[PDB]
Amino acid sequence: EAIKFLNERCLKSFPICHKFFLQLGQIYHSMGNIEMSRETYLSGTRLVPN
Repeated sequence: EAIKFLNERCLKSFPICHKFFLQLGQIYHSMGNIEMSRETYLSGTRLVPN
């Protein structure tokens, strides 16, 4: 759970990278919350198509 905040903050600011999104998704999967993970993935796609 302590990851998420950092991801929300630091990834958003400077890097804006795909790997981060993937990591987040993985984390979500690990702790159930599938819908949330899906949403995150979608967001990532929207932001970084390639």
